[PDB]
Formats: sequence, C-alpha cells, structure tokens
Amino acid sequence: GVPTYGAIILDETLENVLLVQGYLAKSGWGFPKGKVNKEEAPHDCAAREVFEETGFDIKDYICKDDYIELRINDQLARLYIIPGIPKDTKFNPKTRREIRNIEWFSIEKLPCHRNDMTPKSKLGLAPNKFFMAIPFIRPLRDWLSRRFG
Ligand SMILES: CC(C)c1ncc(C(=O)NCc2ccc(F)cc2)[nH]1
Repeated sequence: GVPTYGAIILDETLENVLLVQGYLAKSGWGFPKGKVNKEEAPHDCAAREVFEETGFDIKDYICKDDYIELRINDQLARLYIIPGIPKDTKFNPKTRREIRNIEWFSIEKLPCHRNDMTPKSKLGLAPNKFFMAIPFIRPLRDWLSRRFG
C-alpha cells in the first residue's frame, strides 16, 4: 500500500483537533491526509494534502520528529502534529468535490475505540462516523501528555 501523510492540527488550548469530512467511501470524519506522490518527501506530501483539503498551509509549522505513525492493514499513515493553530482560522478546501466539511472537535469527547454490539449478542463493531480518526486518538493523547503534561 502507498504511504499516506497528513496532519493532526490542534488549537491553542490543545483541547481541539481539526477533522475533515469527505464523501462516499470517505464519508466520515478523519484527519486530513492523502497518498504520497512518486519521489515526494513525507513533509511535502503532508503539507500538500493538508493544503488541498483545508486551505491551511502547514509547511512553516511542521516539526520533523513530531508525528504519529500507524500501520493499518499494511498501509503506513503518518500525521504530523501541528499545535497552536487559532480556532478562528478560516479553512477552505481547494476541492469541495472531495471535502464536505471541516470542523474542530474536542479531543476528550472523541472516541478512542468503536463500540461493540454486545447489547445485541452480535460480533463486530457499531458504525462510527469517526472511524478513520479513532486509531490516532489514544496515541495523540499519550503524545500530548509526554510532550506537554
Ligand atoms: C467513513 C469511512 C468509510 C472512511 N474511509 C475513509 C475515510 C476518510 O478518509 N475520510 C476522511 C477524509 C480524509 C481525506 C479526504 F480528502 C477526505 C475525507 N472515511
């Protein structure tokens, strides 16, 4: 699988993260990210995808060692952590054919796992519109604890 790169953008309080909502298969909420182009550096892919999806240019704020990286079904997804971005920043996708909406969400209210269906004696997980964000939420909480406290 081709690696993806993007960003976890936080506000000035460190309470809120910026999520984007796509369409169709990408219909839920997730961190802005996308597939690396051939020969493109990870930091440049992150800035490009974030700029295409939010209108906000992270290039001056990326810190090379501040990211969370997960391998999900043998695809690497790395999100650079970008704190301190004012909540009144005007975000506007380049591509409204790809992005429905862009919103701030409270970190402490986002789920860090989906719910089972054990109330129904059924296997698996209930749908959750934060499916794509979820895997990063516990690592992000643990990373903000270590880095800030
Ligand atoms: C709901 C679930 C089926 C799902 N699968 C993939 C995604 C997804 O990535 N959504 C967020 C998103 C990121 C970037 C973008 F450009 C547009 C949308 N969501």
